[PDB]
Amino acid sequence: KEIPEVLVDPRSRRRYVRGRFLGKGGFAKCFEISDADTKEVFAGKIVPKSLLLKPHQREKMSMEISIHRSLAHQHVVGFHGFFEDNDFVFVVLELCRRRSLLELHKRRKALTEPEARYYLRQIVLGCQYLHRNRVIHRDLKLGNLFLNEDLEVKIGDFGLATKVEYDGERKKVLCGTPNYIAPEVLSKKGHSFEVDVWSIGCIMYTLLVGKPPFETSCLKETYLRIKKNEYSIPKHINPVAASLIQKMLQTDPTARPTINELLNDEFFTSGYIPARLPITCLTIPPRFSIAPS
Ligand SMILES: C=C[C@@]1(F)CN(C2CCCC2)c2nc(Nc3ccc(C(=O)NN4CCN(C)CC4)cc3OC)ncc2N(C)C1=O
Ligand SMILES: [Zn+2]
Repeated sequence: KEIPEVLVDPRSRRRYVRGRFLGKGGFAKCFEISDADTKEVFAGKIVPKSLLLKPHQREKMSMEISIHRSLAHQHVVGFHGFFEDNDFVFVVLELCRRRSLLELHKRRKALTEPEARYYLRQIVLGCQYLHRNRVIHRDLKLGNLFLNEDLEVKIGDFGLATKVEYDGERKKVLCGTPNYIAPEVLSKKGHSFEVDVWSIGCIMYTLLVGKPPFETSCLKETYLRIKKNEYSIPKHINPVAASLIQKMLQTDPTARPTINELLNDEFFTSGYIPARLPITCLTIPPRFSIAPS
């Protein structure tokens, strides 16, 4: 059951030449795809219906599209359309040519504090937007924070995202395995937006420390630690940073900052936030000199 060389959308009359394989995110296989008219290049997410035999699995795809199609923001992955044939579902997404913060972290490990500020601010801005529109992402991790050509963060993968339908709603269920799973999810006693503030907490730790907050050999031993709040921040981490991590990584959901509180935190306001990063920042730690030589 092989994927077409050209992807034709009969409704919009659009044709996409299937370009080079990018990798296999989940059930989906991802390719650079180019529109035949505009020549505009996109990221195609192609999932075979043979893996969507069950309504439950079909419904998760549908919801992902439902949620992601309704979003437009600078730090959210552009959703440009979807369509299907008898064998596949095709989703046309914003190509993010510098991959994700995961690939950056693999190369650089711990970032400089300004780099963290730069990225975390964009992670927070997109996540503020989701929350404003009642969307919880629920799997914010380095692999889901994509980078465009200018190293701007674009929040992607809405396969666990859920829409809050009514004020004060606690989601009882999360069908999936998020990377930075909040303790209220692991305890299985309800959760809302504060789940995303947890993950951002873990992302900040990881960006600054160079490894995740609760990491172990065993995945269940890690879950043990998240419940128990078993983690510690190295001494070389600056107090203002370490304070904000501690605020975000509280077992109590109600005790964490809201998404609209974060950028007013001392970490952002009393520290240097680059306007932009150079592409060398993918490879080499930037020093942020005041002038060249
Ligand atoms: C459908 C898009 C996708 F679903 C998935 N991702 C990634 C996650 C893993 C699969 C693609 C996106 N990626 C990309 N771009 C790229 C991913 C991987 C490689 C790249 O260099 N790939 N290499 C990996 C090593 N291989 C041996 C060669 C290909 C190169 C990329 O851009 C040129 N843009 C957007 C997305 N988004 C937002 C999505 O939602
Ligand atoms: Zn399920």
